[PDB]
Amino acid sequence: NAIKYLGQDYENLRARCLQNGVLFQDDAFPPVSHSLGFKELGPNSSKTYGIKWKRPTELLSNPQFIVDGATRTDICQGALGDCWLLAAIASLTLNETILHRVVPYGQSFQEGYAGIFHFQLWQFGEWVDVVVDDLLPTKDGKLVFVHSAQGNEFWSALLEKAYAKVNGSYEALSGGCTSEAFEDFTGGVTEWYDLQKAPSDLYQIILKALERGSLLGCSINISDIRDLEAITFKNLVRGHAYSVTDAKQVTYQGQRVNLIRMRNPWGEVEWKGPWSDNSYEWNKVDPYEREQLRVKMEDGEFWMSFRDFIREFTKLEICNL
Ligand SMILES: [Ca+2]
Ligand SMILES: [Ca+2]
Repeated sequence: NAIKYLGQDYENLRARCLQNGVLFQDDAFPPVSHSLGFKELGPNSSKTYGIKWKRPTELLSNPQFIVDGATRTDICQGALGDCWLLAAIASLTLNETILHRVVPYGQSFQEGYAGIFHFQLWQFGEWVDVVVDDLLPTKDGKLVFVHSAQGNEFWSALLEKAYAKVNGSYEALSGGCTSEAFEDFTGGVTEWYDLQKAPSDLYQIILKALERGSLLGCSINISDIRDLEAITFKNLVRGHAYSVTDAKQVTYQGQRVNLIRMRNPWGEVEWKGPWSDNSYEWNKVDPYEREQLRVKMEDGEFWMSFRDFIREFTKLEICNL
């Protein structure tokens, strides 16, 4: 159904490992120092001290590939600057067709387990099947890189590992563009919008894009490297990729106001201005709209008015199907 990346056939390798009663060891990505990195995640980096590569079966008694669906809450960034990738994975979960292309069925830690997992990505104008063993970087029994809000869920950790494999190391994923990951999941071309010169119908473009299941992301541009990952006063993170997850209207002070929802791939650190989780604006909207849209939780997800969105964020990335 897809091209076998590096000649590695999932079905055949899984069958050979299951029948012989052995766990898969990926010869294309060894569980070593080079696979972590060379500088930021190099052997001399403090972030790598004490890292041990362990399979999820060694971490807890009941490891699961997917728990309560493969959703955006399953994407919580670790000790790596791969927000671009993670923002893309979070956006990917909002479209069932794209999610089920990238993450194949029948993968688990119970029946059919052989220490091997696979994902499908778009590479060189075609879908490719990438395999990985389940040895993941851990420190004191906890995942160092991406993890789920659900402690025993490992799909997102394994997808990020597949990306690290394709790119050579986990560090090769530090610093990038959301656009590339969007393209790796759809085979489309991402369009950039300058929010300082935003077209008059941008909200309508966003609404139609989200309804079709397109992948959307946003960020605040930086001029220098020292202001990278810097926090704004209203708690937004600069030079950091966010996933745009919804766009809905609410009745506020007798008028229908345009709102937009985004998610920080850290799974925490949210906007604290108007329309934020604990903001007073929600008290003035009717009970139903309040209960359907607002979720008071430190989950990385929040709402902003479209007026504030275009004043704060500087770039919007939309990848259509
Ligand atoms: Ca989940
Ligand atoms: Ca929230």
